[PDB]
Amino acid sequence: GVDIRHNKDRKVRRKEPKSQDIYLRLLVKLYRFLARRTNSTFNQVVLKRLFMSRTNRPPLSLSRMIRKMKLPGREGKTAVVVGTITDDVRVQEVPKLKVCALRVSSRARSRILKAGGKILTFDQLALDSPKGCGTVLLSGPRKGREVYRHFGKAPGTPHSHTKPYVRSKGRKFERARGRRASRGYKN
Amino acid sequence: KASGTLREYKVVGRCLPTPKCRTPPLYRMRIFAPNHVVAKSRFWYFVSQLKKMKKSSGEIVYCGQVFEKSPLRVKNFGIWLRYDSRSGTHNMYREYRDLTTAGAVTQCYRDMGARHRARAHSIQIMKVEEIAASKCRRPAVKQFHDSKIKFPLPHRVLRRQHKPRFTTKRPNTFF
Amino acid sequence: FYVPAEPKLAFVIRIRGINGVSPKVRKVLQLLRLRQIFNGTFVKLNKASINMLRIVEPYIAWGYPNLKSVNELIYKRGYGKINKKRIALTDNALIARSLGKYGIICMEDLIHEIYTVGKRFKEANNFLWPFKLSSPRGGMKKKTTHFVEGEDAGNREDQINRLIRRMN
Amino acid sequence: AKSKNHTTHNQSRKWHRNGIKKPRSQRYESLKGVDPKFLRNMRFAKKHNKKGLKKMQANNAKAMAARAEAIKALV
Amino acid sequence: TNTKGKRRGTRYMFSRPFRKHGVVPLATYMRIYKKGDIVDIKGMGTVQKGMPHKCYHGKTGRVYNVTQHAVGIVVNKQVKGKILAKRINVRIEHIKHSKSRDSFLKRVKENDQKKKEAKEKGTWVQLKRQPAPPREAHFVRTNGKEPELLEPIPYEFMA
RNA sequence: GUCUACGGCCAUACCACCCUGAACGCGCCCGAUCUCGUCUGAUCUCGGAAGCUAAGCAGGGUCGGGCCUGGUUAGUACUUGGAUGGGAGACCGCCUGGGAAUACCGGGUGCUGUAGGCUU
RNA sequence: AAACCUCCCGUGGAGCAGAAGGGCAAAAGCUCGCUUGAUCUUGAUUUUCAGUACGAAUACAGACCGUGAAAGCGGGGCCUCA
RNA sequence: ACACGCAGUUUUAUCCGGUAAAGCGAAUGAUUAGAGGUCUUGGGGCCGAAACGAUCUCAACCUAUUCUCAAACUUUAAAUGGGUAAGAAGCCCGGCUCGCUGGCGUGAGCCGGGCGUGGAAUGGAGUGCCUAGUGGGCCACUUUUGGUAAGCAGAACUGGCGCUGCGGGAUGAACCGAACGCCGGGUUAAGGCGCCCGAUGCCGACGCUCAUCAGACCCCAGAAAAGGUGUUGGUUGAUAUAGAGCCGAAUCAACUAGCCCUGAAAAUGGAUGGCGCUGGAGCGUCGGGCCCAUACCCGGCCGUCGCCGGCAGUCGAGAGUGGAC
Repeated sequence: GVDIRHNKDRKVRRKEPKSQDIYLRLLVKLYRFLARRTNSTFNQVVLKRLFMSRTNRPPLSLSRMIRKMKLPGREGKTAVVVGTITDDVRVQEVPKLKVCALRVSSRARSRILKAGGKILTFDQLALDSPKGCGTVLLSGPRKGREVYRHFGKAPGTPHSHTKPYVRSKGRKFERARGRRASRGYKN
Repeated sequence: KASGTLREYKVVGRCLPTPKCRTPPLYRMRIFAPNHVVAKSRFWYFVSQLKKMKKSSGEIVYCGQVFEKSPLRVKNFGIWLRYDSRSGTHNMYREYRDLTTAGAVTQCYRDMGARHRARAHSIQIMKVEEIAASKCRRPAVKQFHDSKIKFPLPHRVLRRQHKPRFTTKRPNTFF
Repeated sequence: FYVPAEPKLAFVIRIRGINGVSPKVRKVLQLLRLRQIFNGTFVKLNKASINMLRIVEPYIAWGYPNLKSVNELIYKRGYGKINKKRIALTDNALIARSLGKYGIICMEDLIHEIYTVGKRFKEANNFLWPFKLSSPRGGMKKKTTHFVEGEDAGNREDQINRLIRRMN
Repeated sequence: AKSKNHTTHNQSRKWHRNGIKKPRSQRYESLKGVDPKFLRNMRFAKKHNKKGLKKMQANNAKAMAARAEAIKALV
Repeated sequence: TNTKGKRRGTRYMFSRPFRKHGVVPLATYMRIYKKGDIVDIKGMGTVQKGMPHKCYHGKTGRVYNVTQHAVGIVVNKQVKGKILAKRINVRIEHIKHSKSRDSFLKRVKENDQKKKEAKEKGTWVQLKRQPAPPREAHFVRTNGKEPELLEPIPYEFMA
């Protein structure tokens, strides 16, 4: 006879990756041991990000990684990205880097190796710095997907700039009553 | 308000001091209640009814039980009552014969409940006074004022009926 | 006359269940850590505490606990909240680890801080898990009415010790 | 075949099931709903804040030197 | 069903009190308001332009915009599912300064004074407010005169 | 002590009658050429300083009306919460907290900001 | 008893178009003199709200104006419906 | 060994209201009755040719009173309740920008520096998407609309049934207690303890009650006004040895409150649940003792949630060092 609301007693956070691939599970075991032994929170963050789904770890662009490493203070530090590193074609000068990532695109890998940089996997990063010392943790833009453009306040509402679900943009598919001031109203 | 074997309590209390009135007067009451908590509650009720004083706006300086001065002496207690019936309220004066004032008050409560179906919350006691053999108006208590008292126990209805339930001898009621 | 000081702390026990409870009464009961029936908790007395107890007066029976009552409650049914877990106070190490920053290192220090309300009474009482008292042996007078009118609810300052003896 | 017209019996319980909250207060609130002349003046001030940056930097350096002298005198 | 009129049910709200009709006092006109000022809204029947809605009467909000002779104020309004902070434009006569924040500001100044003081002395002073404590047990002196006995008054039919 | 100009709070300031105002000041008051507007210099405007506290105004008084603030009304009416309380009901009583308003009886009859005068 | 003129009292007990409520006394009423802010154009907000429209309304801003000596007021009707 | 924020809560200060209540000797409307008024006029009348000359009267009005009212009245005016503030997103300085505003000044925005537990108690919080079913409700304390009333229709807060089992009310939607994993022991709530049926098989306490229609426990299943010297208490008022011819000590009257009775009549035979109960097994105030539900305490087992959970193979229990040289 106790009044406790069991509505949110079960936490929905992930515990193991849903992927059935074996290399990711081996990395999960390694970082589980590292997080439960070492006092560093870097291992815990890396394990949590490894648990995340594909959409929750967007790819990181080479230009974004370059601009994040160019910040003063993180000189000679290894970049740790749980997603994938993708080449950026609109950048010419690429300094040498120390990048740790699950995957790297072929073009980005060629660019980094030609620039004189070094690319490491997560097991190599664990062997080098078990507690993640001298590491810069980076991630891609979470809201970069076009899916989030359709989220938020619904269209046809004042002060809303949400992209509606339209079969094909055009003159006679929208921008009519509800959007034109000359036809009914607008928001 | 419930009732049991009631006890008399002297309760002195006063409203909390104020900048305008540094020394408020103290008020004393005699409350017949089973315990000190209900005694203080009844004291606050009567004080609120009589004067402009509330429990939050006042404090009980001292609540203490009053013991009977002559427990071994038989006395006549006259009690003035003001109770609420189904109709409008009425005033009554009753007389009882007992050894203690608290016992007399308890007997008065029981008699009121038995004869008028009056509840303790509806019963308000004003004054209980010990009186001599004279000044008694109730024949029920006057009949016991006799030096050479003499009466038998005519029909001695036996008890222990469920002590051995089946017996050869029928019981006896004359002794 | 000598008017004794108003007690600094009081013991409150929920006497009725969770079925058919007003929203405000339920909110105050769950703020006083009184969720299950027959649960006791020490609450220090002030204006706000007295007003809350007045609000949940029909649903609780409360009074002024005695030193023996505090000793028995802390010893026999004393549980501490460590890592959000109810753990029995079987040794002073748990109390030292939890309330070491407050000068409380043993059951005696905890009892002293609970009884003589000090600076860290809040921390001591929050560390103390609410006491899951058993049903009152010998029965009750009346659950649904106030103590003054023959019931058990309300303020029973001194008789709360008898209630603790019958329940603990 | 008449039906019930209007009632709000369970509405409070429905509202409080999710625990209705006060609006999220955030610092640096929006400037929507401010008079256009004031908005223009604030925009001009923000645009021209870059003017006289060296004067502010020199004044800050002088203040830092004064604070250093004061703390050296204190110690 | 009821009508959705703007001034429906405001027979007594938007009405001046007794013997206070006529010309509006000029102190309300000549008192200033800044941004972020806590202000309680009270409609006035004399002035109709810029009159706030009946739902905002008595509600208190902060000022975010100040026009020539009106104030933009954000107030919290609860509508059946949630509380929304919405901005309304209210003329000067329907607006008053709130002293609730001033009471807190005075205490803040006192705390600053009492922290500047008693710091070189080393004696830590209690800054936090405290609820009503026990009544600090004391003695009551019954100097000579005994407490007055109170006898309940017997009932008598008056009416 | 007090007056004028501009005010703040808008009767403790209002209303009726009676008494007193030394000086400045506020006004009554004398005329219509000029400025001004009316049927009428009645109002307003203008040009004045022979008379006056007659009036306005200021101060005081009325066992004054009113107004403001207190006691009484009254812990009364009412009211949050409670009961397997009473009653056929109408309604009422009790516990727990808050707490009114008439009649009736007392006190008072404007404070104050800026600038400029008189009693030097 | 009710035509016109004069004096006094007169808190509004009249009037403000309408139904009612609120509001107003050197006005928001009556009479005068000038006028068409009942003009044009972006936005923001309020009332039923789902916080969507329509209708109505509120503070602004950018131009042309009206009036008054000026402060100011006015982008329809003193406000709540048309 | 190291906490920011949030809340059907309260407290401290600040505002909001016009409902209960109260008033109409205060505004509006209704309304009774007397005193002073040719106030003012007018009708019937009588003494008068008439006359405000005397006499009242009825008509609307006044001057001080008086009786009763208002959901669409109010000078007043609660209880409950509704917004706020209780600090780092705050204060104190120094300097810049402004096509805005101004005599100097404001006001806003920019940068640099100094100051931390800001009332009580409890909680870990915030955020984004896919989203089934529902859009016939009903009952109960309190307030309240129409109706004579309705197990009627329609509203406000809260709680229930719906979606809910369990103990009690014999029976049972909504009542009281109390909410559910499978068990052992103990104790209770609401209710009860003559038998059905677990427990008063107490040497229970004090009083009332005779019914040829007794009475027997919230919702609830049934009664009214008026009466009774039937009986048990209370209030008030008189007279009685100066006697209420004889007997001889207490007596009479008006109210009022308890139990019982008349009032009290429906149809298959009939229901305090039945038997039955009257030194109660009825009624009112109450004592101990006892009986027990899936309710509370201890323990065993199953599953769910949480542990910034532990174990890849190591020292170590308020941990507050180890090890060269």
